[PDB]
Amino acid sequence: SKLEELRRKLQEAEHKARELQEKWG
Amino acid sequence: SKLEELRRKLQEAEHKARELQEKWG
Amino acid sequence: SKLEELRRKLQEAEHKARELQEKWG
Amino acid sequence: SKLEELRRKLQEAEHKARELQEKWG
Repeated sequence: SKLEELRRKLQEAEHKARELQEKWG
Repeated sequence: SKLEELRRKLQEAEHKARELQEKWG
Repeated sequence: SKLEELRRKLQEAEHKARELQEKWG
Repeated sequence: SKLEELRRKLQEAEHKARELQEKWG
């Protein structure tokens, strides 16, 4: 469970990085 | 706040990693 | 370029977390 | 070691995100 939660938070962070790059890359 | 949201999610992931270390070392 | 480097670091961490979960599964 | 490596990658990504946030300030 905890590792699954870690991976979900990390995927959400990567999605925000993708969105940052869409706007500012 | 995209970058702020990214950092918040990343902190949450790191906290889950520390919770795993509390159990498994 | 620093936005790509940040995204790719998060992706590297995703790789490590997936591999850890594969060993746990 | 593998959990410590994962936690380290997350800390490295936070270091990059903080650096980005400081430049964007």
